[PDB]
Amino acid sequence: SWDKDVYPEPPRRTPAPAPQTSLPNPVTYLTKIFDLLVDRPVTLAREFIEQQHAKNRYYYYHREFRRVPDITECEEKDILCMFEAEMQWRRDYKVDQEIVNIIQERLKACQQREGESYRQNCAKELEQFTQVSKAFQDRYSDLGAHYSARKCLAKQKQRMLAERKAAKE
Amino acid sequence: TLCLGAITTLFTALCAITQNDIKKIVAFSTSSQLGLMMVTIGINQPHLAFLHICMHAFFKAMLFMCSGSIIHSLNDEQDIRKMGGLYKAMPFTTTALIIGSLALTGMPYLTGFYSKDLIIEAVNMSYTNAWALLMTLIATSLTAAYSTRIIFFAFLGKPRFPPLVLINENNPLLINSIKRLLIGSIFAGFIISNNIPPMTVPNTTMPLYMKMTALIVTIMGFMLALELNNTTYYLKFKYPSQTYKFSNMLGYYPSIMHRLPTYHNLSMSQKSASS
Amino acid sequence: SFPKYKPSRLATLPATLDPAEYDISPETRKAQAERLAIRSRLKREYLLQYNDPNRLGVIEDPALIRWTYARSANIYPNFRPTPKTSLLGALFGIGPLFFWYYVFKTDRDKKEKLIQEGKLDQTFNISY
Amino acid sequence: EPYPDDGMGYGDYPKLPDRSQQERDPWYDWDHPDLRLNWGEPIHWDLDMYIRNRVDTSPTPVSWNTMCKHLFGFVAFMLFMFWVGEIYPSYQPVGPKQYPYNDLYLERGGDPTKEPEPV
Amino acid sequence: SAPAAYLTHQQKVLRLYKRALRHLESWCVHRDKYRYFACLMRARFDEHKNEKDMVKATQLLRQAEEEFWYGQHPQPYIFPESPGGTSYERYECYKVPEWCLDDWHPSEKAMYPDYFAKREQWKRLRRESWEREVKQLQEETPPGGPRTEALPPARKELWWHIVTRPRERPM
Amino acid sequence: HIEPRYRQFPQLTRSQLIQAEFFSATMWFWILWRFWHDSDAVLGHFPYPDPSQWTDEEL
Amino acid sequence: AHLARRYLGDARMPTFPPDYGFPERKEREMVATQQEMNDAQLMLQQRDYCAHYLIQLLKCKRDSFPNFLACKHEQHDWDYCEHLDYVKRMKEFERERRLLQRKKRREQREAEMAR
Amino acid sequence: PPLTLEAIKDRVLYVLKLYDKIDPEKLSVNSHFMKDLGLDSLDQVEIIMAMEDEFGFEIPDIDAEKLMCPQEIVDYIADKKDVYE
Amino acid sequence: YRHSIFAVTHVLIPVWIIHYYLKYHVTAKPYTVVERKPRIFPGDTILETGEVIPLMKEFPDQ
Amino acid sequence: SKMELPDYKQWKIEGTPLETVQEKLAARGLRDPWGRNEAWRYSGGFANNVSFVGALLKGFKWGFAAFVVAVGAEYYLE
Amino acid sequence: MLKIIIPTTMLLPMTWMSKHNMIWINATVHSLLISLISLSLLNQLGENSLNFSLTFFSDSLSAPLLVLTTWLLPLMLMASQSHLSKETTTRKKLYITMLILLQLFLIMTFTATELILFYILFEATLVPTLIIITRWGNQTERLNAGLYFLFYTLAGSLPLLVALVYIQNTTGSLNFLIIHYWSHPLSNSWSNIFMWLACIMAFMVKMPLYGLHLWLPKAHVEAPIAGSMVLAAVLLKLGGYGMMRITTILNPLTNYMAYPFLMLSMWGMIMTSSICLRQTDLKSLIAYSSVSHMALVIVAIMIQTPWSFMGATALMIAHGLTSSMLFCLANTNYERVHSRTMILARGLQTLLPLMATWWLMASLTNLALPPSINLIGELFIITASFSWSNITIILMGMNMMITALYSLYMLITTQRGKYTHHINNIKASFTRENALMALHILPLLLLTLNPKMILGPLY
Ligand SMILES: CCCCCCCCCCCCCCCCC[C@@H](O)O[C@H](CO[C@H](O)CCCCCCCCCCCCCCC)COP(=O)(O)OCC[N+](C)(C)C
Repeated sequence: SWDKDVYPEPPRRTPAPAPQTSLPNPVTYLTKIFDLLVDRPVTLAREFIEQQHAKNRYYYYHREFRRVPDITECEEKDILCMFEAEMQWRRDYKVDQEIVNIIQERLKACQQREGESYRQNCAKELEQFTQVSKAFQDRYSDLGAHYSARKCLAKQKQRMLAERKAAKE
Repeated sequence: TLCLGAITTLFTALCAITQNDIKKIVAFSTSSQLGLMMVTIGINQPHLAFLHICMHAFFKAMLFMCSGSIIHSLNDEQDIRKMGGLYKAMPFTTTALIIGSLALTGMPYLTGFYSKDLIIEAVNMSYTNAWALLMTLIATSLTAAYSTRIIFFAFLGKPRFPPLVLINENNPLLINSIKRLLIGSIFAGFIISNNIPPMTVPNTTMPLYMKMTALIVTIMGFMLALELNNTTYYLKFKYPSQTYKFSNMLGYYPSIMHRLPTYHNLSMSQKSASS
Repeated sequence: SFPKYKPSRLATLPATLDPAEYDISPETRKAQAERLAIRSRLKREYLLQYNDPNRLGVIEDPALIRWTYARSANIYPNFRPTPKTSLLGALFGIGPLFFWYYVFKTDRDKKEKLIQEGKLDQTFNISY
Repeated sequence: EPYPDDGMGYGDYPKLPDRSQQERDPWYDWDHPDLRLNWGEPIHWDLDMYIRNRVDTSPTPVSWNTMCKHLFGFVAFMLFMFWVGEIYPSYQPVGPKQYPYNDLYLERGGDPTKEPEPV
Repeated sequence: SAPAAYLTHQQKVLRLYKRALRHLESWCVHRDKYRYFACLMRARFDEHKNEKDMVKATQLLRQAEEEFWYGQHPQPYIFPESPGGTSYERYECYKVPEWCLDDWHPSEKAMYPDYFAKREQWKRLRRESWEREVKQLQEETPPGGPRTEALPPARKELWWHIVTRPRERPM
Repeated sequence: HIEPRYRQFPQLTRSQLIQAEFFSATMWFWILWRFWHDSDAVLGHFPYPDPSQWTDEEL
Repeated sequence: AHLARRYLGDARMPTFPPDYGFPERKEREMVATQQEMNDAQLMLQQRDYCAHYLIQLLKCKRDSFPNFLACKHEQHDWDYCEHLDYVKRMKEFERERRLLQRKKRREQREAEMAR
Repeated sequence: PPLTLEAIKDRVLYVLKLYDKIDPEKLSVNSHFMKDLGLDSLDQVEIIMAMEDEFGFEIPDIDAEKLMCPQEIVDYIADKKDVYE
Repeated sequence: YRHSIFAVTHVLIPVWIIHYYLKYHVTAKPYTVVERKPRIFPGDTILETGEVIPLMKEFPDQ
Repeated sequence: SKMELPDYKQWKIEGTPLETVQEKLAARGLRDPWGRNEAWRYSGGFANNVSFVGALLKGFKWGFAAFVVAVGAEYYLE
Repeated sequence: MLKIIIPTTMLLPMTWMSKHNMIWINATVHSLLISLISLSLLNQLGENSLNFSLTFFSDSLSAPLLVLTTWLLPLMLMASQSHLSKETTTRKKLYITMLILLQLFLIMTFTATELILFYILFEATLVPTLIIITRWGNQTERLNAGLYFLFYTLAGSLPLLVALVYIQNTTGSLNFLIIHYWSHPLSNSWSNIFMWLACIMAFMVKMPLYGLHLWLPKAHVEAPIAGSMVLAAVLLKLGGYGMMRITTILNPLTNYMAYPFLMLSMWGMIMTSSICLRQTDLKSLIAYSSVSHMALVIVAIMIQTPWSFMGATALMIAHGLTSSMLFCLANTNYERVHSRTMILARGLQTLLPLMATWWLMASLTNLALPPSINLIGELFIITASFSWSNITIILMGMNMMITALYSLYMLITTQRGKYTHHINNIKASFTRENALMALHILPLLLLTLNPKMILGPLY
């Protein structure tokens, strides 16, 4: 559960709190203890697999890609600059999408986690989602199909012109 | 949602008053129930709206299965007008159909009550359009109406199904089936209304006729429908009025909304497009 | 009784009410005798076809083939230009699509003026 | 019965009276009982629209225009009565009946926090 | 099963009678009231013109058709076998034509030696028979009138059509 | 196990009628026991005109 | 009907509160506790001032495995309090009714004194 | 009810017996219907519809026209029910 | 025995399997399963005692 | 294993409500041949229609009593 | 890849040298094998388009199509190999060569890379399919049909050709990768507009557009089934592939020129589907269903939103398989009774069951219900369309109405109901039949488990 313990975890707002409160009638939930025996089998079973799984553990590890200079500075005709920088930009794009995936998942988590209240901590996540989705909306909107770094550039200069037209007045 | 669910309760129930199939009647009934619970959503009380379904299933499955017993028993003759008067011929099915009809009717501590009364009462005490509430009233009357129609013709009369009688209620699995659904049909209203957390937050004050209305409308239903039905028993041939032909032509709706647009399209798809 | 039935294209009058069903003259009775004659002719034929051992395979009736033929291949060769058909064809043809052209184009322009000159743009709509 | 000469381009084909196949006698022993149309008997142009399972132009005890008038009028009355109903909600109503209909008010409540606990 | 014939007045008024009488039950529901009005009805047909000249009579029909059509009731009772039917063709899923079995191949055909034996007996009977129905049909027929079928005279009589229909409720 | 008759309807087994009657009686027993267990058709009284002193009017 | 008061309007209602010295302050009972309500969750519809009886009820109901048995006393506490509130919010409408009414009378009579 | 030919002839006569216009002693399976017995068609329609009604079976009209001899009737139901008994 | 083996398959195998699949997907990843989190009344939590009743100024009954 | 047909003779019409009808036709003088058939099997045998409300109270006669046993248990608990 | 393409050539010697009564087995077995080899291509990459030789590449957009195209050959063989039998050995051996030669042109024309190479193959496909339609189609009309199939392609393709040459003169290379990178907007004027139509009309002919689709039904009425399966399942889809390719250029002009074609398409879909609701004979009914679905692809391309291309890919493939399936599944009836007209088949279910099951599955996925890749393919493009114009849904919805009806219709009219009496001809379903359609439908259902490999490049 290192992945559960990974990035979402510091965002994860786990707490939980059982109550425990006996009264005059016998408790039905005791049946779960019988049902617990049904779990126990699988528990033991896991060891019978997990043990063997421990015996040999050739394994992978993460890959990472070095930074490269961007399109903005390669000249109007080099294809190789446009290309390296294109692949970099593309990787960066896919990454950013994955991040928005994460923040949405944490949003779903908060939503279900509330009993009925919310409009609470969920407002907190809702805010960061508002900022994130805002900027991500900005960076990558009407690019259309055949989205390309040269275009995201072409958009970024437009917003910057909006800023310069704004400061004048 | 309310605006339409009400009028579908009414418009369906009217056709339900006057049919001859067992199953068509039960069908119009089920749709009318659906319109009712639909205003139950439209009245902004979703929880009860869900609550009504859980009760509704038992009732309707009861009706169709006992009806299945009748129909299979007789070599399958859906039409009530030559359905026999067999109150004694199949006593167990009789019992079943009776508790069923009472449940759908909304008798005060039987299972259908815990839905229907809470519903229509909540509609009463709610701010809303009233004309729709009126429609809920006529509808809940007509529930009692057709529900008495099927009882009357199914059982009470001297029998008039064609002679030979292959009738045989017996076959134990069927018995066990109807048994279990009766069991739920009587206990479930109380048990479930009790066990569920009070999401409803009850409205229980003014006035007294508030709660009475659900009963009196039913009583008007049985009195009018039954005295009328007995008046049908006194010779004197009459010919139908227009209202009869209307409500018994299912509102004319299928016979116009099917013979018309389909014609203009299938014509158009050849008079023009294909050609 | 008084009200009297009124026949329509979707509700043809029942045969029992048709006046032609009643008034009847010996030559018209020759018409029915004729109709039974040809009907009996063809059905006698179909029975001679239907059940002798040696046929095995299907035997299509010519009329159905005339019909399927006339639902396709024969439509064009006839045609004839006629102004009623031609105008009706222009109408069903170019008409409705021009209609949709304006109906979409205006909405497009409206979203344009709101997204740009206005600021009523949707939020969160990052999916695209 | 040619259609007759006309620009629709279907020519020299019998024009037959419209008649959905229900109209033709069920008790007769047709060569093709589902189609219900023996053998060489020439087929109605729009056979398929009348093939049954499609349009059924069977005669109806109440006349057509009366059908249309009763139902369309019915839905009309249903709507107008409905919306005039909408004008006069329960616990508000037309003022005249409202003299009886008035009640409740009632609805206001909640801790002031709930005004922003929802916010 | 008795085809055609251009129609005649008597049978016409009769079918109007059975018809009207049936719708009349559909109204009267109870066996009682229905009996009463039925007797009243036949009483109407006789009390009226049980005998008359034709030209008046047809007019009497034109009256009767209207008077019926107004009262015909939105839906009559219908027996399930009948074209209305709650089960007009519930079993047409099942009535497989016989020639189809004649296809099972020997591993299946072996399992009912008896039935197949009897069946080839039949098929033999037909293939042997057919030319006779040919000559006879050729014989009794004029150029070819309204009438369908023709009597047996010494053997067989177009029988394979009807005689081997797949009964009524095969399953 | 049952025979056709032609009017008699040899209503087989008393047990059937025992069952039917049992459930009808079971029904009334429930509705009545519940009727005594509580009267849910009523609860608390309500009223309208009350008193002007509670509200306001002056003159 | 000028005398009749619209249901939608909150009421002269504001004036009426000021009009009745005794009524002020409303000081509406607040034993519910907003922080506590979230812990028990409830529903936004079930805010109310009788929420504390409701918490007593959910407590009692979770406390018994008997289910349908027992815990009607708490249900009657929540019931009865709910009734008292409905009565209050009932009398308020009679209040706005009669006060609008007096407003009409003293306005008519002021219209007389001013003729 | 798998049904048999005797059951058909028996139930049929058993209905013809109850009709008033027939005198029960004169009734016979082969007994003719017009040339014997004066019942006429207007009553013939009654006996046929009332008789089919006993079975719930339906009689097509053109076949109703023949009818006449009760044996022809039992033959007819024998065909439609395919009893082969 | 027929009821034995039949029940053995159809109710015993699926739950063993699917629960093992439960340790897979739930232990593997975050937010695979999101509880409503229990209502917590005035009574003390089992997590760490705490909690307290409020006021109880209510009076009269029935 | 054929069941026997009952009897031609045995279906009297006299006890039937239909007899009243035949009387009413006798007022018209009209003859109603079928009644001995129609009335026989149906109205004239087992037939004796149960009352509606009485049908509704099919279980009440026992239920009220078991209910008495129940309230008897109520006082017994006291 | 150059590895998959050689053996595809190699079957030809194998075909010619095969023993005279064994050839079907040869071609079948090896075509299956080469399918499995084709499958390894599917891997692609999540970023860069896969590359090979200087003259080929394998975009994710092409790979599922390539796998499909390789997959169809055995199927056409299984369908054909009883349709023909009495034909002379040399002629049959000549015949399968048409098919395989054809797919060879497809494997070449999907991997492209130069758009002139892509074009010349794009148009090279025209010959074998012509020969097949004309020599082995039944009934007279096929002759005429040949012509409609032909000129409508060329009259479209030829201007495209000149246009292509033009660009490689106004810019550097015609190659796809660099033109994807060196792409620069063309805008209004009037010359540029004619450039636009010149680079679109051929692709919009080859996948039929509503104003131009007339040849397609009249091809399908005629062609022997092996011609039908390709002419439906593939060539349309390739026209779509190319049009998705060339849209790397154009823009922003597409924003301004899409409208007329969006009207012919948005209206033509409802229209053709409506005509589809009343055909005389089945073999045409299927064809119009096909156009009625391709209109969705073509608007999906023109609104150019990434969702729309995802849905474009998915729907192209799904409609491929389902349409081919309906065709073979209809030819079976046509062989059993030679009726062609749908009315004669009648109660076919009564006499044999399992085919009714295939009718059910096939039609069922024709109407597209969840979670068929057909459906999910369609829902995206409705989404993006709806983003493009909120009104547009009212059109799409009507489609989803009529495509229900006629689809179920072809089921209930040619199946459920009474058997025709005298039609003794039917003879209880061969193994190859069931084998064949099971081969269509199984991949189609497994494929739903793993969409992520079919959605294509804009995934
Ligand atoms: C993609 C969908 C396609 C939709 C349909 C395509 C086009 C359909 C419309 C056809 C255009 C007009 C041609 C129609 C026939 C006109 C020529 C002639 O045959 O018509 C005469 C009759 O037709 C009328 O005169 C012509 C009416 C034409 C008006 C319709 C034009 C609608 C505009 C369509 C758009 C145009 C394209 C613009 C670009 C968008 C009959 O000839 P004739 O019998 O010997 O002499 C007349 C007999 N008189 C004296 C007794 C009257």
